[PDB]
Amino acid sequence: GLYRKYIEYPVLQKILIGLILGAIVGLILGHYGYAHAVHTYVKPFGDLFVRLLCMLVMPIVFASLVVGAASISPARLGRVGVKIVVYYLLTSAFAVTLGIIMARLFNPGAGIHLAVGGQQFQPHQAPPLVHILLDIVPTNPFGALANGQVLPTIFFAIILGIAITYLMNSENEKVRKSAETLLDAINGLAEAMYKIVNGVMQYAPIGVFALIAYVMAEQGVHVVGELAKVTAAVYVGLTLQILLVYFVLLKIYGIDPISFIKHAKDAMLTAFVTRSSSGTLPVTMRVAKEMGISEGIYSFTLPLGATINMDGTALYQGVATFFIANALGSHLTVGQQLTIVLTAVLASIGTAGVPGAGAIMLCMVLHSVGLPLTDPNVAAAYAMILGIDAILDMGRTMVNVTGDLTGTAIVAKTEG
Amino acid sequence: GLYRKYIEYPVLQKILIGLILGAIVGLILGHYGYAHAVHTYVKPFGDLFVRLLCMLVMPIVFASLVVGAASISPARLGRVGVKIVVYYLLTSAFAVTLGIIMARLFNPGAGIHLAVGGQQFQPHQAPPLVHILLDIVPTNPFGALANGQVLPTIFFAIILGIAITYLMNSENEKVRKSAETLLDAINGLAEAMYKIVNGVMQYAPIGVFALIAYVMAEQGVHVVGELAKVTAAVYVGLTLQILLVYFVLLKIYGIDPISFIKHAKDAMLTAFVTRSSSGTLPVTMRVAKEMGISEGIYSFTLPLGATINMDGTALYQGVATFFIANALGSHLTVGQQLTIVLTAVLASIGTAGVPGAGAIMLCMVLHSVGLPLTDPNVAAAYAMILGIDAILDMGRTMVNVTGDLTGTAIVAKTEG
Amino acid sequence: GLYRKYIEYPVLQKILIGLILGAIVGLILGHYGYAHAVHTYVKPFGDLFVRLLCMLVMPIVFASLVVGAASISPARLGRVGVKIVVYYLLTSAFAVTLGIIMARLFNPGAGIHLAVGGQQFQPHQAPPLVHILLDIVPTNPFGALANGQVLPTIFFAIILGIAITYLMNSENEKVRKSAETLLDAINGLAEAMYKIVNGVMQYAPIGVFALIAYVMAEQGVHVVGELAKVTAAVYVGLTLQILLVYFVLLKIYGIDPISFIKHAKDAMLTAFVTRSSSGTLPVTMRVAKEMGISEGIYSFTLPLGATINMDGTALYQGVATFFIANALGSHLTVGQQLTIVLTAVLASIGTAGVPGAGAIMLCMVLHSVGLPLTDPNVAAAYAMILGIDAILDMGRTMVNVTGDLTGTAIVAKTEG
Ligand SMILES: N[C@H](C(=O)O)[C@H](OCc1ccccc1)C(=O)O
Ligand SMILES: N[C@H](C(=O)O)[C@H](OCc1ccccc1)C(=O)O
Ligand SMILES: N[C@H](C(=O)O)[C@H](OCc1ccccc1)C(=O)O
Repeated sequence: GLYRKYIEYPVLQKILIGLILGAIVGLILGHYGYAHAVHTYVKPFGDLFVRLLCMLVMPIVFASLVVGAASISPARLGRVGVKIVVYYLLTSAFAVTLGIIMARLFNPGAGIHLAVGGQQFQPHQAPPLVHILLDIVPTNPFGALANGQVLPTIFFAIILGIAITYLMNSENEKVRKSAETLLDAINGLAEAMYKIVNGVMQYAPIGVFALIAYVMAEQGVHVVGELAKVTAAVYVGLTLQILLVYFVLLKIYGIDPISFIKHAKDAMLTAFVTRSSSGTLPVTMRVAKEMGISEGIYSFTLPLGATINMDGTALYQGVATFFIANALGSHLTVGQQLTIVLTAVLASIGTAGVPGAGAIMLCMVLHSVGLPLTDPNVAAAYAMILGIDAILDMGRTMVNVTGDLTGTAIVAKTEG
Repeated sequence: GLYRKYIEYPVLQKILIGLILGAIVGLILGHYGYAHAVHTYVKPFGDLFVRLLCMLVMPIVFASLVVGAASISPARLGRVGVKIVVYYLLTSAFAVTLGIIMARLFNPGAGIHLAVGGQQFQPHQAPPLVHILLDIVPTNPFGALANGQVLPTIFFAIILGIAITYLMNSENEKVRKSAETLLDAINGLAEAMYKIVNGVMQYAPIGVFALIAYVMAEQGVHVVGELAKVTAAVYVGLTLQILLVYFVLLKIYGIDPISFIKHAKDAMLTAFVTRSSSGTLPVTMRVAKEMGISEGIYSFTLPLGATINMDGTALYQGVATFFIANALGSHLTVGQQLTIVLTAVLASIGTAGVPGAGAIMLCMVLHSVGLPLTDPNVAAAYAMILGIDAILDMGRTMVNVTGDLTGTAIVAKTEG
Repeated sequence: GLYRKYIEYPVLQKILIGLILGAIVGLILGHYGYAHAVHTYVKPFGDLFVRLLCMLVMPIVFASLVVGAASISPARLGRVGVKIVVYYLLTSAFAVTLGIIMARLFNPGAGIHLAVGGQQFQPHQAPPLVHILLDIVPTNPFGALANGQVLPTIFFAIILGIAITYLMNSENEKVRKSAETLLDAINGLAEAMYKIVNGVMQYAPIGVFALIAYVMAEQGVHVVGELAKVTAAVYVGLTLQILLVYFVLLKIYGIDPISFIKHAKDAMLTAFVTRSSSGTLPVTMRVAKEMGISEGIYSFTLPLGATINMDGTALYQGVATFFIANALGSHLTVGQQLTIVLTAVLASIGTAGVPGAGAIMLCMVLHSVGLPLTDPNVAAAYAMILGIDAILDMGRTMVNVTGDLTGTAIVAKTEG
């Protein structure tokens, strides 16, 4: 039973084994001058992995933001809801700004030049500011859904979800059942896409093996230092995010951070091992139960925080969208970084935590900046940043779960 | 509480105030030579209003015509249903023909030449008649839904709704629950789009202010006379529609029109004040109760007439699609006017009455004629016709409610 | 009552009458040199028929394969399910291979050259093998759904259906109701498309009359011999399919074929007369009851076999996609025939049997080979193969029902 041996084996150790064997086989076949053979016989598996993730980008955008804007809408929110939603959004924006800062303080992907076709990627000239601020609103929702265009789909999905929740509180019965049926169908589409991404991340060791094999064979030993710089920038940014943001917010609101980080050890460690937010929700509820938090103020925010409070994933956005920019020669302008901040805050507003979906949110961010996955240079830089996704997901899920308990404790010790 | 002051204030007086202040500020800044400044600092708000309405065009088309063809279908209709549906369609066609006649008898938008880019809008050459009569049927329903193409979406939506009602009367159970689930999801999409257009028409005073400010600053005082000609043509056409059509039909069918128009005073006046058809449905039912109409012959037609019997909105189509044509230098050919008649009859077959959706049906009509909102001349002429939408909606809702009671009385006094 | 006379008249005799009168009127108007008049005054009706079928292609693909992959998925299958699903797929593949063989052994559509615009259809050059094997997976599911692209829609629909069934077996309640709501909405879309194709095949006599009239007037008497060669190739292939495949499989598994083909006479004959698979399901259940088949092993496979076991329809695919290739001068390469095998196996995985849907599966096959219905030569060859669809559907439904009882008997006499 080779198939039942392969699936029952755990995912994280499998991707780590595929990554290590991919680096070894890629460097060995790159020393022997076998780069074109390993290219034409190995690289299509990683291309299939990249194409499966790019397939799963857009329905996750539409359905997840409809459901999440249906879970965040001002039609059904109290004081605790607004009080923690403004905290979650204002923390995600400062986390992606810290990701920009930590990508500027290091140099992820410098030195290497990824002109794979013989020409560098030249960025198309930016429109005026009012043209992009008007082109956020789509002319056609099916049109903006039918070819790329992450930001108009984001706007239309948020507006449609807020309208669905305003529809579910009317005196009529037929429109209430109709809005409930539409919201349940879109929620089923979102959860079906999450089951497909669970299957794709089950396939993911072979794709990581192929991508890292081709990358180590073509670029050489010179790329593992820049990947180590990427890992160092991400983990230093996450540690400084935890320290600065959560510790200063807890000391302003009067909660001692050492006892908090002692009590949150289980909720951090099971998110480090099992790289999921929805899978660590009973452990997070147990940690919030053993802290002194009231029942109706932790039994509402933690299922909301497992959906709308990706704090480390936005820092990974801010580091990775600058690594992919610096690994192509170009650089992002001021006015293209606020697009990263907007499309890293509004993307993590409905996505439930499944392992390996930051690789989908990365294409969501890149498709709105001007670095699309159709050009051959971004498809190589995204491969280089996708090959080390498993050693970053364990980092960017722990702070994603830590921010939930931080916001729950801050909202708890300002009302009672 | 500036926001709760702004929303709780009524909509119609707000749009009238924004229109008057927009005309005043536009003429004053046009006398001082400040046209480029008011352009680049004011016109994007009206562009955002136009882009929100153009966003809301196409899902209203698909979902509203699926629901309305599900409410008009020959699978579930008696004698009264066919007897009033053929009346409603044959009255809407003659109303849009009277709109064409009243646009020809006046001259809406003559004299002005809207070459904003330095070139006039040249119409693309028409295909043969059998090419457009075959291109009514789409090759791809998702394809015709994904880029414009109002008439193929209209055809596919009507066919899908008739198929849904033929599906809901079968002996099986699974396909009955499946058709009910699909129809309820599409109905929820339609009502969600109507809640979005209620929000957009709540935003609408700032957009009307910006559009009329830019229009009075660029074109000058010479455009308010043509807008007055448009209002005069619309209201003369609506008054002659009421008089000729309803009075001669009531005198042929033997009902005295003076006592009818005395009894229908509440249903006319509350539709003039509150510019809605669904909002005046209990008042219309009360007026039909105080007329001598049988219970099962007024308790069926008035919720149907509030959906499929827009008689004044089609006259506004027939006047406005000729105003936008005459304000660009071109003229509509015979064979392009039957497209206006078809896309003004089939558009008002599922749309429930919400205030300010004639501006969406106008883009529905214009996108099928050859005057799309992407070219810069039609986006200015549509702005000029959109800035005075509030002083036309009160006119074109009163006859829209009057035709309901007229058809109810005609169908009542031919059976009992 | 001309309309109620026309609809209540049976469909098959109506299409046969339209075919015979179309051939007669086409040959008579072709002898008098009246080809351009019968073209410009008759051919648009057949073009409307072709456009209605091309409209109904793509939603049947998406919805039918979502439902059929939801009915074939490995999440809910026993030993009997896998045992008969691998039989059905391995029989459909050998049936379409026998269709390729029977199209090679005859010469369907040779001699005639269909350069209607003055130029022959030149095939676009094929990409490498790994490019098409990677382009099976879409980059955008709404994108691949929005312009043609049958194979990416097929892949995404099968993956989404398997994910829906894996979603309907979880411990949560909200995601179970959500997956059930999404699957029921897609099933309602599929059954609505089947009701539309029932209406289009009700219209079909006028379209068959127009297509055969234009074909006999333009090409002449020389095309009825090649159409007779097509009918002979299809029926010889179906008879050899029955004989070889079913008789050798029944003699290997130890069931006497003469008593089987004596008992299956009702289920063959009512499928020959009423050309449907879902309409002959009680007769097929009655035949399996009068054979010696256990209750839980014939009450599961025959509603599955009426959906996923089109054996003669795949042979009609294999003959017709080579007739349309040979009637244009070009020829299909090895590597374009495995596309026919794949898109003739995976297409008949969710489609319930309705009369005249092989004309839709033919466009499904042709749109993935490189013979699209937009070029004017394939739109004439598809007309020539569509005009004789009624005298082929009776053949390709009988073996479609016979394979159900064959697989049921084979699966029955290997377990008990
Ligand atoms: N690890 C994070 C989590 O599960 O919470 C992260 O969350 C998924 C996610 C977060 C934001 C946007 C899309 C998808 C991931 O797994 O990539
Ligand atoms: N005033 C009319 C009404 O509400 O009945 C009119 O009706 C909305 C309508 C009518 C026809 C097509 C689309 C939308 C409008 O408000 O613009
Ligand atoms: N005659 C066959 C049947 O009904 O079983 C055949 O089945 C329909 C079908 C079969 C395969 C793919 C699509 C549609 C047809 O009618 O064309």
